[PDB]
Amino acid sequence: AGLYTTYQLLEVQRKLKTLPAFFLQWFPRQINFQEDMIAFDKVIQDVTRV
Amino acid sequence: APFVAPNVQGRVIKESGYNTKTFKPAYVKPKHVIDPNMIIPRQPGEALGTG
Repeated sequence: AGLYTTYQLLEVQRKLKTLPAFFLQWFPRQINFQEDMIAFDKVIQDVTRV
Repeated sequence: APFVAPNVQGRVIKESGYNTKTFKPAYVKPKHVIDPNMIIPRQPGEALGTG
């Protein structure tokens, strides 16, 4: 004391919230492209006929 | 077996035969024509723009 109260310091309590990955388990593939759009093709192939 | 008094002769028992079955296979014949119209437009595993 006197001019100023003396202190001891203890360890700093650092909480660190995260947002852990859950829905990215269903998105396995990473495909990069330097192009404008991404197109797909869906094709239904009717086979089961006598 | 039939009961029979021991003075008399006895009795004849009938029999039976059998049957037959026969079959024939059917016949299947499909086909496809192949025009240029079924060739010329684009198939899915071909890049857009060029071919």
